[PDB]
Amino acid sequence: MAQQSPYSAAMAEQRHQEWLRFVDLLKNAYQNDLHLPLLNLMLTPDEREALGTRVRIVEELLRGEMSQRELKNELGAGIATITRGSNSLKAAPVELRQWLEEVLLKSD
Amino acid sequence: MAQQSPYSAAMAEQRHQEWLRFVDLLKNAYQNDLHLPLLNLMLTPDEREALGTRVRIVEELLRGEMSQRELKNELGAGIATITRGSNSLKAAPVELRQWLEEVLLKSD
Repeated sequence: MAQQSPYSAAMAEQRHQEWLRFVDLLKNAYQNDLHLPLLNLMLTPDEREALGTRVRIVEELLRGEMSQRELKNELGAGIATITRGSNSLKAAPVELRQWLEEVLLKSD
Repeated sequence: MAQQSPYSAAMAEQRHQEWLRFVDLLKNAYQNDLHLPLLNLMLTPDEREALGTRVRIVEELLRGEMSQRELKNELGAGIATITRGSNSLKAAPVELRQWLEEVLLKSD
C-alpha cells in the first residue's frame, strides 16, 4: 500500500530515524573528541566550505548590515540563497534566533 | 600577494577557521538542545537525508556483508559513491574506525 499512496509518514519516520541516528552519532562524537575526524568522514571539502560560509550568511542576516551587492560578491549569496536562508530563519524557533544572536553578534 | 600565486595557504587557514567556527557552534548547540533546529537551518532536507543515509553507507562498509548491487538498490550508492566511501575510511584515523566499529556494529 504505502508506496502506491501519494504520501507515507512511515517513510518520513524511517528517514527521520536514519537522520537522528546520524545526530546521536555526532552528539556522542563531541562527547568523545572524535567530532572533527567524524565530520571529515561525513562532509566533503566543498560541503565543509559551504557550511563555513553558511555561518557567515546567517551571521549577516542577523546583523542586517550588508547590501545585495556585498552578499553577492563578498559571501557569494545571490538573491536565491538569501531567499532560502531568510525563509529558513523564518521557519526556525524564536529560541534559535535569540541564541544565535547571543553567540554571533556578541563577538563584535 | 597570495592571490596571484599558485597556492594560497592563507585562504586555506581562513576557510579552516571559518569552518572550525561551525564546529564550536554545534558543540554548544547539543549542550542547549538547539542542535535539531540549528541543523535544520544549516542544511537542506536533501543534505539531512544524505547524512542519514551516509551513516548506513559507513555501517555497511564497516560490517562488510553487502554486495555492490545490494548497496545500489537499498542505499542508492554507486561504484563512485562506495569508492569515495572506501577512500574516506582508509584515511580516517584508527581511533575513529575502532569507535565506528563500536557505535554502528554494537547495536545488532
